[PDB]
Amino acid sequence: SSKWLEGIRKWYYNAAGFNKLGLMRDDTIHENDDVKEAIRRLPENLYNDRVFRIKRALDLSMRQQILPKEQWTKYEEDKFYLEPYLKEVIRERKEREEWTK
Amino acid sequence: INIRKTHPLMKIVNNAFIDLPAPSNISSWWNFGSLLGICLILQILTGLFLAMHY
Amino acid sequence: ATYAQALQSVPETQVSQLDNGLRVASEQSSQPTCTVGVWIDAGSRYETEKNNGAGYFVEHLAFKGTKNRPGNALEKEVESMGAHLNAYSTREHTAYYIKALSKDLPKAVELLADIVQNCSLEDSQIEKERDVILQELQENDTSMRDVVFNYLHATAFQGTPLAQSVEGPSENVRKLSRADLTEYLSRHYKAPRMVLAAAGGLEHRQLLDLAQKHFSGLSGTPTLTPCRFTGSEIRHREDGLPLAHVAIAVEGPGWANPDNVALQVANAIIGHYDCTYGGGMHLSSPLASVAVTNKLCQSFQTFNICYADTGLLGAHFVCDHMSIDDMMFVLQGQWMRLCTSATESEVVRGKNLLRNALVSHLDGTTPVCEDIGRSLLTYGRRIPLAEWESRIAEVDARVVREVCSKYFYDQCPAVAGFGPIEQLPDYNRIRSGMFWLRF
Amino acid sequence: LTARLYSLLFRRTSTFALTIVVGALFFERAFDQGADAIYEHINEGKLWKHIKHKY
Amino acid sequence: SHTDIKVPDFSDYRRPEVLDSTKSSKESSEARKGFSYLITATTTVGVAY
Amino acid sequence: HPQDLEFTRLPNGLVIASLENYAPASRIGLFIKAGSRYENFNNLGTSHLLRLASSLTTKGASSFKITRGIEAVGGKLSVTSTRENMAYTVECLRDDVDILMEFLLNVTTAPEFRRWEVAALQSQLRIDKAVAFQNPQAHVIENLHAAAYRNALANSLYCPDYRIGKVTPDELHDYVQNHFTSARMALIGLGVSHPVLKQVAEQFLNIRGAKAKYRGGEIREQNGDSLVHAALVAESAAIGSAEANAFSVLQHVLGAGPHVKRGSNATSSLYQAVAKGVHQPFDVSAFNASYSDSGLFGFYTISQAASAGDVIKAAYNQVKTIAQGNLSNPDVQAAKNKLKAGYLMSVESSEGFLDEVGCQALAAGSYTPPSTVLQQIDAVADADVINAAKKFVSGRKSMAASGNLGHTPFIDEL
Ligand code: HEM
Repeated sequence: SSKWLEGIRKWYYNAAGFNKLGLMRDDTIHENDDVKEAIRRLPENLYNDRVFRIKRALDLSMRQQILPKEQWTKYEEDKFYLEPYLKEVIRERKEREEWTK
Repeated sequence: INIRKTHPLMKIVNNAFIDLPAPSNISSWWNFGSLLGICLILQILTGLFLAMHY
Repeated sequence: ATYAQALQSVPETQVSQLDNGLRVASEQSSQPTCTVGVWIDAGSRYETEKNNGAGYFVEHLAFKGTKNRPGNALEKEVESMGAHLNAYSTREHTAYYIKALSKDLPKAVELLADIVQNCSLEDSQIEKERDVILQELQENDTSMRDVVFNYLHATAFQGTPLAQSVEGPSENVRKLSRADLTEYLSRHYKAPRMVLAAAGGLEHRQLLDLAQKHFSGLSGTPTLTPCRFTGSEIRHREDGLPLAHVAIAVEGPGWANPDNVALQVANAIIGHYDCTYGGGMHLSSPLASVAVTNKLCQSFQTFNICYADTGLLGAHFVCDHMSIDDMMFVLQGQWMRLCTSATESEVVRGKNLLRNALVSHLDGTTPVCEDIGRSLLTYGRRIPLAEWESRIAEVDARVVREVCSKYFYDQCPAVAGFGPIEQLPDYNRIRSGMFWLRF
Repeated sequence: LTARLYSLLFRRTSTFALTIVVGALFFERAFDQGADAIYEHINEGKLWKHIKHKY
Repeated sequence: SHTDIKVPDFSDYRRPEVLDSTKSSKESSEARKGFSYLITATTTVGVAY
Repeated sequence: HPQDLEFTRLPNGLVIASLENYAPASRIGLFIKAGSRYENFNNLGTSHLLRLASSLTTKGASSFKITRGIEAVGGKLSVTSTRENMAYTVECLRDDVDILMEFLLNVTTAPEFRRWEVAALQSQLRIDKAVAFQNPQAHVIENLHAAAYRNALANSLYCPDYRIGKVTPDELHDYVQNHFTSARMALIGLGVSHPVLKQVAEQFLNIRGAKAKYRGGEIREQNGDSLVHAALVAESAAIGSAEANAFSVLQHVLGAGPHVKRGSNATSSLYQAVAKGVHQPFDVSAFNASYSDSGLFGFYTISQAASAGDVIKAAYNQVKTIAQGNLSNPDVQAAKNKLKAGYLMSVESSEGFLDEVGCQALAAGSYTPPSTVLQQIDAVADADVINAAKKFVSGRKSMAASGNLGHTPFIDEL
């Protein structure tokens, strides 16, 4: 059940890879206009932290240099901060479609 | 708005064939450019059929 | 409560026909005011080449002398009764009306009658008002909007008396006479062609016999040719102004069709936008939504103006020269979208906007009685609001797409451009964008 | 009379293109027969269909 | 500036059936459009054939 | 329709003013005394921002739904404001007043003010201020109120040139928190019944300033326009007084906008004095504002560049020679008739009559029918006329002028 689902999720989060490049959930999202709108609706300091994480990750994949043990981003200390933003983007796009049709 | 002003090919076609500001003065002496172009592709076509039988 | 509940208790506006060719109309209800006005079917359409602008001249000179009072005491009477006065003259009609209170109705009728029929003229007053009208033409250089509409009329009615200007040209301002003006007033504003309307805290009997006492005794006893639309292009290249005004119109039907009702639905769908509105990217009007989304203009009104059984079904948009073409193209796209793919909820919203805007247009007493006078001139009658709502419900999407098929689709418009209008496409681009081969 | 034809077959551009294609094959038929009749009329005699009919 | 405008006339250039400011033109548009579109359609027939 | 209004002041604090008639134009007004006189020095321009914030998402009713439903039922929504008052006016028919009322309640009392929308609204503030102050006369009025008070009646309808792009929505949240009581709200209904409004306002909200000091001086705005626009105003009186009615009668004596289009205004003494003196194009008018603590009164001139001071001197000495006890009782009766005509004929149209009824019901919190207001017009005599004129002539001064200023007297040289 749920006590084993967390084990599967932590195995997948170890084997995903972006925990080793110092990244998080909201660092790998593929974009349309909607996700870039969600990026646009962010606070300033969170957006600064996101662009610095992105630029470090691109540098360390430029010389192909995985971070040491000290800064592998642990599972369940990461923020799912884009969940309200992206969720309201979902609701607004579905509101547009289902109201105009 | 429109494909013609936001598409990277129709930008070029719009700036070459459609929104090109032409002078409102030119006589039939200026027709020979497009006639050279059409003769050029017609020579390409007839020569290519010749090349299929040569 | 329904439209039967709102339209079962509704004002009625009883009319009568006084025995000199006079008409009278009364909007009788419980409001503590009166709007008492004279609507006469006279304008620049009926005028001639030498009498061009004489009517505008009259509505300037209608207050500088009567045979019973001088000018200062006349308007001093208007002041001392504690009232308000207004007049204007379009290309077709002319209204002299009084916003007064009910306890000065008879004195209002009396002084209004002397205003209408027995003006007195001066050489001093013709000279002073000639200077005033010359300076106000030089001031109507500034109001770009009516300059655009006068360009529109002058290019869409080329050769007719309808394309005569509202006020007359400057030589034809500075050359006229008293004899021509008396001949003008004696031909136009006299016996058959006048509707006395009044709206408010009034009755029919005292009002009736007061009009019989003061307006009768006249008994006067050959104009209005049919017109011709052309469709053409006029442009006023002036590359210093910060904004461009571009309008374009097709030949609308006029007053005497249900096509008028259908096009009021369509120009309730598109209609108005100004760039000071609240809520920009979530607009209901799709043309306005795109026009905010890419700043494709500043403002527009898409509408219809009816002269006597002819129409200028028009659009007028103000923009910058950087994006003339884009607004032009999306305008033609929205016309063709009405022409072919008229859906349902847009027709329903158009009917709802027509209902609410016509109701709020029927507010107060002065706009309502203005509607009364303008209805009893053209239609011969005032249309009840239940008849308006019935003709609203008597149109669905089928009539809308047929009317857009008749009037918009593949016709010959008239274009008036003013300002930074070099990046306006030429007239053949407008025409080859007017019809779809589905582009 | 031209306005009646404009009212019939010049408004919807799909049916417009289809009816000028119909007129195009109409013109194919009439034009080939016109060209054949004219060219045989200016070469009455010296054409192979005459000599072959006599063979 | 605008009220002192008379639009110059094209009496030489118009069709001889719409040379009347009395005459209305709701119906006479279809004859003209049929004539021009007749020319365009017949040209298109020649081109496509 | 002989039936009349119904006043119901619910004692949690709000005012329901219903009027059931068989009329089409169902108008709902929500009036709150929350104008520009409730800001402080730190958040100038916030009221303008809230006035353009009538199209933003709420908790549950997003702005897309708001705009699409409101313009889909056809009913139109406007928001106006004076320096005391904000007004939310929704017009429709009797079709869907309940869902439009629910949208109105959500717009008032569910503030979110999301941040990207705030930035787009900053740009909208710059647009709106340009379209407002392309009329110079509103800028003359704004410098005038800047010239008379050190306090809450010195602020702007609009936003200054630096807070544009710099005002945060947390100021809006806290301002709505500490300035929207139930004890100030006026629900004014034309078309819908009293019990439905009673149910709505009883069950649907249930949540919960600074006076004026005279300042004096002048403000000169050198602008180079060939139009000297000059206002000269002294403080007059509060609102709701027979003194203020006497100022109203006095300005109907002195001259207002013309009753007659293209007239001469012969009873207007100020135009008569400048007409006797000056032979040029010009215009002279009176001016009176009045609010729940104080008010302003004076005159207001529009004149040529080299013909400013003569206009100023002629109108000021005309006010003086009327204030020296030298008047006409036919002009007193004429001003009483003109004031009766003005109040009785600013109340025809349903928008203006709605605004007037709601503001007269909310302003001192008590409705007054027009007939006893006509009686109070009939009650004020020439004693307070000459008293208020003597107070204005022998009182302090405030001046606001803009345009070219080649020959403009300051205070002394009137
Ligand atoms: C790229 C496309 C072309 C191909 C594939 C092509 C091919 C040929 C071939 C196979 C021949 C020999 C057939 C013959 O001579 O009758 C030929 C002849 C010739 N081509 Fe082209 N050709 C091409 C374009 C052109 C162009 C653009 C020109 C210049 C206008 C040109 C000028 C000639 C001339 C003058 C001859 C001589 C004709 C003769 O003497 O019989 N060709 N070409």
